[PDB]
Amino acid sequence: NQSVVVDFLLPTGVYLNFPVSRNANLSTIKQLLWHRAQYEPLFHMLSGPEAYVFTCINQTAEQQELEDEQRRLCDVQPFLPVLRLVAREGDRVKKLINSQISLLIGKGLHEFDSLCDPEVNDFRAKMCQFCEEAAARRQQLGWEAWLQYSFPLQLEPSALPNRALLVNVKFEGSEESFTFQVSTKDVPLALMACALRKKATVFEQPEDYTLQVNGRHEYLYGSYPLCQFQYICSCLHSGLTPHLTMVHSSSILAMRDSVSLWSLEQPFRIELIQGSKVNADERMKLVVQAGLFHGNEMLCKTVSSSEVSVCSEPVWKQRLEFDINICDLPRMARLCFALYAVIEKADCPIAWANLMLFDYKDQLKTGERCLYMWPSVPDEKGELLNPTGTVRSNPNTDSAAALLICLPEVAPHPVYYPALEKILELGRHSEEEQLQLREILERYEHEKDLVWKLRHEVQEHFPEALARLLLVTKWNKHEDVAQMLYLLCSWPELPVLSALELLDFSFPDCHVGSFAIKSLRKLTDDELFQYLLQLVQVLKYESYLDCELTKFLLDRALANRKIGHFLFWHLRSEMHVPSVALRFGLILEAYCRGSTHHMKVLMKQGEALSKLKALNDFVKLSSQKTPKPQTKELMHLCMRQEAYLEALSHLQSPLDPSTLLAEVCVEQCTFMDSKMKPLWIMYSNEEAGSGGSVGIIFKNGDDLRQDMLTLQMIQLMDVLWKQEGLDLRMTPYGCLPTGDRTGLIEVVLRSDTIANIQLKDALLNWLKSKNPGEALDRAIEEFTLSCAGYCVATYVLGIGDRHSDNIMIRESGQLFHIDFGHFLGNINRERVPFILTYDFVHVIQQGKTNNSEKFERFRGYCERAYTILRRHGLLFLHLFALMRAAGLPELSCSKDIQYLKDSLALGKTEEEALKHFRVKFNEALRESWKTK
Amino acid sequence: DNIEAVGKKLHEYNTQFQEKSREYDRLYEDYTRTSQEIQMKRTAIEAFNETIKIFEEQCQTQERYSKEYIEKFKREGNETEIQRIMHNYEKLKSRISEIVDSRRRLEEDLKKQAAEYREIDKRMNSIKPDLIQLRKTRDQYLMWLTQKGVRQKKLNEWLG
Ligand SMILES: C[C@@H](c1oc(=O)c2ccccc2c1C1=CCN(C)CC1)n1nc(-c2cc(O)cc(F)c2)c2c(N)ncnc21
Ligand SMILES: [Cl-]
Repeated sequence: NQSVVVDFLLPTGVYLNFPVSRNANLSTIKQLLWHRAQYEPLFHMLSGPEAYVFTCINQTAEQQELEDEQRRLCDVQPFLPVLRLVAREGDRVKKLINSQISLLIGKGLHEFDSLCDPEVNDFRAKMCQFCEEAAARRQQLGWEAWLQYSFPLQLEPSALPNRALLVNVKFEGSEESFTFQVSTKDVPLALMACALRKKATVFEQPEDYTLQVNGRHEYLYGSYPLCQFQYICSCLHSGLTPHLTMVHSSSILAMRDSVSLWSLEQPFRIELIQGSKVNADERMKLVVQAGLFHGNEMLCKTVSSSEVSVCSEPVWKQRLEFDINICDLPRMARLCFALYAVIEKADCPIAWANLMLFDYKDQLKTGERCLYMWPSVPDEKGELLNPTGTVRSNPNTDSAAALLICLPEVAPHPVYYPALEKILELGRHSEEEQLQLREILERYEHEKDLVWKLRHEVQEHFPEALARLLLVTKWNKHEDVAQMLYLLCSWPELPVLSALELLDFSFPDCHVGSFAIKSLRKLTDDELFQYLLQLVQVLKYESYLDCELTKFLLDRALANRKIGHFLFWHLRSEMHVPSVALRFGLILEAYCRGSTHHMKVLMKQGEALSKLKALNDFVKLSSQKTPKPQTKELMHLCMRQEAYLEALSHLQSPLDPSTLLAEVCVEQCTFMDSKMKPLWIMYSNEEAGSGGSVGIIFKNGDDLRQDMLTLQMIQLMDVLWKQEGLDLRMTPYGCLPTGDRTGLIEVVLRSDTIANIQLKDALLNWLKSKNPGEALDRAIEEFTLSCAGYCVATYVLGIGDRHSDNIMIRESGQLFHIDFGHFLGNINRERVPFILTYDFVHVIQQGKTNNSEKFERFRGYCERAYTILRRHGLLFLHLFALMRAAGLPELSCSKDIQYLKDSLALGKTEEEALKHFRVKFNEALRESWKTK
Repeated sequence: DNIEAVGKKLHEYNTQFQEKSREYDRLYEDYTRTSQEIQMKRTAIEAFNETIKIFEEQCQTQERYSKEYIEKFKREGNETEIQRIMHNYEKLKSRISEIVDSRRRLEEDLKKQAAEYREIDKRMNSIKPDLIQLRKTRDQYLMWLTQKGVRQKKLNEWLG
């Protein structure tokens, strides 16, 4: 139905109930309300319409004062159609932001209050102050700094030939433009000057200008040459004339506007009182295994309770003493429970739960604690406990199972884990063996003790072996913990590569993570971006809410808008996961508060995303009943509705916020009538140029994280190759998870799949029909370079699942791989061989039988490509290690990482590795003929 | 005992493990789906509470605001003004009852779905021991045939 009856609560106590249109804006509803109110009592005591604001209860259960009255009631989306008039006055800016945050981050901000938690409340106090302040300091800086913040430089890696080519520059609010020639090695200041000279023909300074690539939020500035910019690099390669606009600084300003722990030598213990809401088999009996942990390793032996009979509310009431003293517990000591169901005496993991012993203020937890457990999932490892599992409580306190335990009072005063000054106190005072150390470090219980004895030598001569020396340390003895922490203070700064290793769950200590972040501060924004996905997943390993890694990510998010955008979506797309909903919720709130400009961008994207979900659901409801042409017509009729059209129109692309999705081309929109039924949405932009058309695929039903991870890794290789002067013409198109099994994929235009193009020498003739005459030599070189790149990439990453309909080719000649579903050999797995395909090998050789000259160049590209990845092999191992946090089925253990060790052959030397690669190559060249 | 009879058992036990793995993974989808629906129901109830609460502030206002204003025309001039106000008030109170009835219905479904959540988990925890014991059995037979020296090709054809 079109209309809807809305309840209206007037400030006099009077009540009105009349129908309004779902499409009416709130400004129109006030007018109608006032018109109706005049015929109800107490009207003469109301002030004017403009004196009041509507209030509603939004979908997240909070009062929201509806300041923007150009919004439709269907866009406001109140819980029940109920609006209350209230006084405008107050702190309207704080109230507006808090509501917008709740709606954007998914969770209502009241739910953080509802918890009654010091750690949450302290986190929200400290970070929101930090982010608000950083945003305030950002405003007081100049337009240049703001331009660097908002539109950071997009450069080509290495951040040679000096040919000349034309370039179009103009000024804002002017149809006419001045075309002129410049060189590739010119700085951007020199380009502006010629435009300002061309301006001064009949008739300012260059330093009060920047160049905007028109149709985009992408600006050319700084002390880099014109060639190093991605636009001019993409223009000079393609041949298109680079269009630019001269923006004034004022126009950029327009956009901008005493008890000791070690004295207590008593053994550790807990009272195990009760279970709760336990759903097990009544014939069986319940047992609770408990174990202390510091990372993956145990601090002492794992104790157990007695066998009580299975019921909803089992009652144990037992002391469970452990083989460790209260003084010996390290800062990150982690008590870990698992409730098991066992058969009648003379195993079913029911649930599990973990608890940090010390709290966030460093105090040892005392008294009763109710751990709402997480349900155990059967896995291949078959472990007893889940020490790597999350430390937060299960949010489903309504129906989830619980274990009631009580950590007893260790002393009358509250005892804390000692401060750094007293840690360094204990740590301060305390040719032959060097040969064995070299051999062990530069390559077990014997070896670990040698690493411990010569730890000063490890610090002195083997600084990069810090991770090894950490894992050999005995964290269940406080003397040993002090000594290792003492060395850590004076430990020399490690490179980014070594720091990444230290962010893994194996190193839970706060000082280690702090050291790790201390070494990641040298990251430039470009390189941070390559690891952002990995860093966000590591947040799931953190014990406490406030951590050095969280501060780091927010700092970089607030200093670079592009980084914050992707930080936001990475976090936002996991808010459906109870494990991280709270943690991620709190980081997103802090971000928003220091990023009110980008909130308006993110708000627009969210409502674009919300309409597409609805639009895809309608297409799913329609495609089962009706055929495609009618459903395609019915998709457009929905899209052309004001609510839809305005929401989908005029937004920054989530996949790239510099791309401007302006006018949706409804005629060119469509969907694929198989599988999850992904929407194909096309946009236009007359200000842009030849690449004025852009596309997005909205898919809802698959989890896009593994497709993003794989795409991200191919992008990394492409950067790593480019840095050594090798461009293999890859297409690492964008892929962004935005929600629960929901995301956007960047459309690569002017491309079909090999399967569709093949419907004798079909690919060679297709490339002829897209590159006739002298263009064909480009297309084959684009094919050969790219084919080599994706041959190596898919080999190294262990990518199965390849076939004619998930490899695509571009009209330029470039071959590229899409829709990555499986990797690292993978559910059982086998080694994927290196795979040459006859049809590709046919195109590479220009359609001949034997073309040894060309084929050797292709052989060389593969060898060189593969050799370069080997030089950065540890980067891939470390990055993949941290992705185990993501809980991907195919990336969840040490053997999944071992696949990359073997495929890159890190255990072999550089000569020996390339000899094996040749054998795999040739065998692939032979196997391409055989089998039919 | 013999390699054919053990390999034949490896095939039967793997099929049974694959079927049981599907049944658990199907039930686990329902545990998550139900888990999300209950949390949505829980927020909707808080939304009802917050709405009801706003209506009860309206009554407070209605009484406080009537009291003072009503005395000026309480038997002084027009008692028609009084009847419009109190009829309008009964219209407010009457709306609250519906919203309460709608809150009441969502409480009833949340109770019924809390029971459902609980029966999924109970059925999940009954399957786990058989799923695990079929995982170990499958693996022991694989280990036995590998020791006996059975080639990887022959193991593949048994595994599915
Ligand atoms: C297979 C093709 C495609 O995918 C659809 O889903 C679709 C939907 C409605 C209409 C056409 C389509 C098509 C086309 C079919 C035939 N056309 C001549 C070309 C386009 N495709 N698929 C991905 C793609 C890549 C991913 O990593 C993940 C993902 F989920 C999709 C993709 C891309 N990134 N860029 C370009 N084309 C792309
Ligand atoms: Cl409802």
